[PDB]
Amino acid sequence: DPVEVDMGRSEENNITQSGGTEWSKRDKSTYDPTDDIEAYALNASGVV
Amino acid sequence: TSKETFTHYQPQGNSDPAHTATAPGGLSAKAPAMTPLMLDTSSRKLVAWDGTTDGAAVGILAVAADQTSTTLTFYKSGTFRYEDVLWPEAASDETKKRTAFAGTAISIV
Amino acid sequence: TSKETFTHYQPQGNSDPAHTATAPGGLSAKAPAMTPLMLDTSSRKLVAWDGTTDGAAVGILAVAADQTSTTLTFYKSGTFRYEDVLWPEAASDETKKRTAFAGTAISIV
Repeated sequence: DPVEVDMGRSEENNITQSGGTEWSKRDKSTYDPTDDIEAYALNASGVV
Repeated sequence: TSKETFTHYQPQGNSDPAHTATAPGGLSAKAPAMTPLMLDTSSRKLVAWDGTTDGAAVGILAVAADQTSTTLTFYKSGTFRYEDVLWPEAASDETKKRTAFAGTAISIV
Repeated sequence: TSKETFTHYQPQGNSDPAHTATAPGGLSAKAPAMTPLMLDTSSRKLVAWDGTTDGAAVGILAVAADQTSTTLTFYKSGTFRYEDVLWPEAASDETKKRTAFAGTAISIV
């Protein structure tokens, strides 16, 4: 019988690169991914 | 799977003391606690507040009662919450709902 | 004073084995497990038994399924307690409900 397991994952923890500037549209020579990394990591509810 | 929230029941929103009082009632339909009350213009008994007449609100129900309940107790004093008190559907304006218990010892917050 | 009692479920009647087979499922509505089923005439599909088509019983559901469940399992053999099997309201004649599994490895008890 099918069952569901919903741990309670808030949508802020399932971010997707959807949008016109995900990572490839940005120039690799000019862009710094660490800003995206920390922007995603700020809502982590703990040290990653 | 199932998600039931364990929330505290908080009828009072202020430290002001609340006091109970007994009175005759003319309740017409089954009504749970935290029901607004009013006096019948003719029989002078207690019934559920219409939500229409201005200033007719007098008190809030203490314990649920039926039609056969000749005597009922209700809060004559205290402050309650705008959300934990059930209301007649007639009282639609938020301002009217807030100020329905004006001029007495029953207050809303 | 909730008198919920306590009764164990023993769908098996005797030591006969409750062998299970799996076939495509096309039940139109949501039904729980342990429901009787019949074979369709149009597309040899499987739906829960109507309770009116005589001798139509073929299988007895094992796991609860629904419309999206394209395939389902069902017991093949054994003895099931009449009080322990739910039935469609269509069949009311007790003898016919008992004999609904005549000639099959499924038997009533």
